[PDB]
Amino acid sequence: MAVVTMKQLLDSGAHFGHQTRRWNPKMKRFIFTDRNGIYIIDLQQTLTYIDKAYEFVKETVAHGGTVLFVGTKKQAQESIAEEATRVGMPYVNQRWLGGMLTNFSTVHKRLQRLKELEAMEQTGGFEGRTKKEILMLTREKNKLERSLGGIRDMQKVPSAVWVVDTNKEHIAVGEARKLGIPVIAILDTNCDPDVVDYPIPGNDDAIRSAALLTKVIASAVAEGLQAR
Amino acid sequence: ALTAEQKKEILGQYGLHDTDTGSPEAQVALLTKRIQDLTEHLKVHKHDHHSRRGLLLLVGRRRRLLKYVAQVDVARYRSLIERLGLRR
Amino acid sequence: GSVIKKRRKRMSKKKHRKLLRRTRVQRRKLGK
Amino acid sequence: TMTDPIADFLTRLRNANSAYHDEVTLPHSKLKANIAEILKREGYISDYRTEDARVGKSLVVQLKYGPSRERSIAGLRRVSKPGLRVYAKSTNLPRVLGGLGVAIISTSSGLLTDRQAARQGVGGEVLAYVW
Amino acid sequence: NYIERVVSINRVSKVVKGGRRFSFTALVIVGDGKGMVGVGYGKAKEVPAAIAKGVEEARKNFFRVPLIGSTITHPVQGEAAAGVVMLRPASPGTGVIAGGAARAVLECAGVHDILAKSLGSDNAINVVHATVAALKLLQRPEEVAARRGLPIEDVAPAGMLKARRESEALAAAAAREGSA
RNA sequence: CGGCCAACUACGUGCCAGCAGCCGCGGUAAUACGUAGGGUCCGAGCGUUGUCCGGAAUUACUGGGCGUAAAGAGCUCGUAGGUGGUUUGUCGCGUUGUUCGUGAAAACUCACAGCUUAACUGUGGGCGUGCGGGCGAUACGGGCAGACUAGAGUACUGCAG
RNA sequence: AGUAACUGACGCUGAGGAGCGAAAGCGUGGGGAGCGAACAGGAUUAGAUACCCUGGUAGUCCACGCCGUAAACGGUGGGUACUAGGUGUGGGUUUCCUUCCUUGGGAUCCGUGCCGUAGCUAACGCAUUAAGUACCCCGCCUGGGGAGUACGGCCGCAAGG
Repeated sequence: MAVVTMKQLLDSGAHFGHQTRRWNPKMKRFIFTDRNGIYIIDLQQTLTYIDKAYEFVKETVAHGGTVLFVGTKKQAQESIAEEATRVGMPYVNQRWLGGMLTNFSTVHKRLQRLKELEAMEQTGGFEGRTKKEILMLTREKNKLERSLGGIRDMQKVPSAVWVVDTNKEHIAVGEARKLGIPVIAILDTNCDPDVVDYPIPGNDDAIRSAALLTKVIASAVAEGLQAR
Repeated sequence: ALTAEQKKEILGQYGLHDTDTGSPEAQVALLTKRIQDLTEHLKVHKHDHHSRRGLLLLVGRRRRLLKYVAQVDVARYRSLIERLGLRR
Repeated sequence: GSVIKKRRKRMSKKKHRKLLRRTRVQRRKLGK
Repeated sequence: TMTDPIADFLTRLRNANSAYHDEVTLPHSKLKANIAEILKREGYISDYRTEDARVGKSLVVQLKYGPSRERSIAGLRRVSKPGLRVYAKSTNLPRVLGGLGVAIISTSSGLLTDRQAARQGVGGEVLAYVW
Repeated sequence: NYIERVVSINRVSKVVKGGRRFSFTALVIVGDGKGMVGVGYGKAKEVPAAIAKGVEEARKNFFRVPLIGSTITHPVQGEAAAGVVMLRPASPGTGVIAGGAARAVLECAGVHDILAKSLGSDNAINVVHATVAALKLLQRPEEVAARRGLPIEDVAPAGMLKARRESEALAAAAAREGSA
C-alpha cells in the first residue's frame, strides 16, 4: 500500500545517500547496481518493509503501544517541530543525554526539580537573594526543556520503536536495547540493516526523505490515536 | 642465458616430436646445457656466490627430473644418460 | 620482555669471559 | 600443497556458515558428492548440485538458515586425518552430542551414518562429525 | 523463592595520594532450583552492601538451563577468560560432582546428578563465567529436531526419549497428587 | 581443634621456651607455644615415618603449547622417512562382518549356594581387550596395470629492478 | 605478466648432511686521506683507569684463505584452501568516452603500507601480507638460580664455537 503515487517516487529520487568508501552492508538484495560511485536503493525492498512496518505499528498503537519523539540531525529537527506541535507532543532536539531510559532513578528527580522550580516560579520567588542564581535557574530550566522535552506525560515504562541518528548515536540505540522493545529507523546505508528489525531504506542527509518518512509514521500513529 | 635459436636447436634434436617442449628429455637436455655454460662462467668469476646458487637450484631440478624418468622407464633413463654423458 | 633478565644473564657471560682471560696461560699448560 | 580434500570440504562449509554465505562452490569428487548426500538427508543442508567448469565439475551446496536468521549447523569436525587414521569397530562407535549430533562412517556397504551402522552391525573408518 | 550462593569476597583497594581506598566485591549467584540461574558482580564499600548489589544484578541475568529430568542433555565444554569446565550428564542418583565455583551455579539451577571438572584457571570469577558459557552451549531434544527438519525420534536416541518421557509421567502424577 | 579442616576459652612465660605440611604463630596480654577445662574424628585401635598412584590437562594419544610469559634453527639446497589432485579396471594387505580353535585354575565381575553373619569357601556365566585358520564384503587407505589437466615444470612474447 | 604450444602428479616437508652467512677477530702480502679500541697528556671531580679536549697504534681499505657467531627480530618455520571491506603506493595485462595524453574511470594477476568487521587472545593487540577456520612435515618448550657452566667428544692457527 503506497500512499504516495508510484510515478512521483521517480520524480522524487531514491538513488542518493553515500559514496563507495562508507558502504557496510551484509545483504545482496539491497544492492542493485553500482554507478556514479553511489549505490542504488531498490524501491521494491523499500516498500515491502514500509508496509510491514506500517502494519506492525498499526497493530501496536491500536492496542495501546507508545512511541516517543527524538531527533538531533540538522535536517530533521525543524520537521518534527511542526509535526510534534500540531499533534501536541513535545520533542527533544539537541541532547539524548546518554543513559536516560535505564537511569530513570536520576532523571525522574530532575522532572521533580523542574516542577519544584516551576512551582517556585509560579509562586513568585524573585528578589529574596541575588539574581545570578535565578539567571542560572532559567539557564538550566531552558537546558532541561531543550534536552528533555517529551518526558512530561509518560509515567508508563516506555516502549521505544523510533531510532534517530543510528550511526552517530550508536550507543543511544544500545541504551534502548538493554530493555529493547523492537526498533525501526530510516536506514543509514552505512548502518547494518540486520540489527534493527525494520531497516527502512531512506536518506541519511536529505530533509525530503527524512521528513516524509516520519510524516508517514506520524499519520499512521495518529489514526490509531483517533481509533482508541 | 640461452638464445631462442640455441634452445630451438637443442629442443628439436632431443625432443620426441616436432612440437614438444616439456618432455623430460627436453628439459634435462636444456638444463645440462645451461649448467655447462654457467660452470664455465664460475671458473673465472670465483666469487659469484649469488649466481652459484642459481646453478644449485638447477642441478637439484635436473636430478629431480632424472629421477622421474628412471621410475617411469629404465630403458629411456639409460638412453638419456649415455647420450648426454652424465653419471646419475 | 624486560631487560632485567638480559642483564642478569649478561653478568654471568661477562664474568666468565674474564675468567677465561685470566686463566688463559694456565689452561694451555694443564691441557698438555 | 593440498593433502585432504575431505578436510577443506568441511572447512569451506564452516567458514561459509559462520559468515552467513548462501552458496558454497567447491571442486567436485565422487567421495565429496556422497558426503553431501548424507548431509542433505540428515537435514543439515538444503540442496546440492554438480555442474561443470573449465577443467572439471563443481559442487554447489545451498545452505539452510532458520526463519529468524539462525544457523542450521552447530559445527563440523574432521576425525580421521591423514597420518592418523581412526577406524571404529562395529560395537564401539562414536556418539556426537551424546546422541543428537551425527557422524559419517565409511564402511564396506557404502557411506553410512552412525545409526545405520548400529542397525546393520557393520563397522568401518570414521570420517567426520556434524552437529 | 531463590537460593542465594555467595562464592567470593575480595577486598580490592585503589592506592591514592593519602594512602589506599579499600572497597569490597561479591560474586553471589541467584538460582530458582529448576533451571534458571544468573550471576552477579556487586562492588560497594561494605560487604552487606556488596552482597546486596551482587544480588540485584544476578536476578536480572536469569536464563533457562535445558534439563532432561534432573540432569543436562549432552556433554559440553565452555570457555571464559581462561576458565574451562567439562559439564557432562550422569545417571540418576549420582549427586553434583563438581568443584568450588561450579557447584554453586549447578546447585542453584537444580541439576542434581552431573559430572564436572575445572581444566583451566582456578579463579572464582572466571570459573563462574566458564560454566555459564558451557551451560549456554546446551541444546534441547525438540529444538535440534526443529533445526534439522525431522521428527523428534529420528534425531534423539531412544534412551534419551525414555528418560525425558519418564520425567513427564513422574512429575505429572506428583503434581496432580498435590494439587488435586 | 587458624584457612584447607570436624572441633575454643582461661591460665604460665613473650624473638626465650617453643610450634610448624604451606601461608605462617612466639618482640611480658596468643584460637597456632607448654598447662589444664571443653569439642570433633575414630576406636582395639590411633598417629609419625619410608614407598607408589592420585589431585598434576604438571610429557597432554584420550588431554597442552612457541609475538611479548619457557619455547621457530640466521637463511636456503637436498639423502632416508612422513604425507598425496580428478578418474577407470583389478587384488583384498590395512579396514570390517560372521565362524572354528585356542586365551589352562585361582583373581576381579554377575548370579547362586555353605560356613550362626561377615572375612573365607564352592558351582555356573562374563572376562581373558589378543593370535592362527575358512566364508564374504570393496566405501576408505594401499599394491598393480591404465587415463586426464586444475598442482608442479618447460615453451613463445613482453616488462621492471 | 600475456598466449595456453608442451610432459602428464613429475608435488610438500625434510632427521642427520652440505652451502651461503652483518660486524668484530686471525694468517701471508700490499695500502694507509679521514675516523680511531689500546696508549699519553689537558681538564671536571672528594676520587677520574670515564663522559669533554688535544694527539695516536692495531683496525677500518685490497688480493687469497680462516672464523661461523648478533636485539642474524615481524622476537611470528615451510606449503595449501576458505573467511566484510575502505584508502594509499610499485610492476604487467585489458572493456566503457575519447581529447585520442593519461594519476579519466571499470575489471583481473603479482608485490608493499595504513585503517577496519566476523573471529582469536590473559591483555597489549592480530585481523585476506592473521596471532581467524582446517590439513601435511620439521624445530623447540615443561619453575627460577647453579649454567648454555663443568666433564667427555667434534671443529679451530688462536679468540673460541
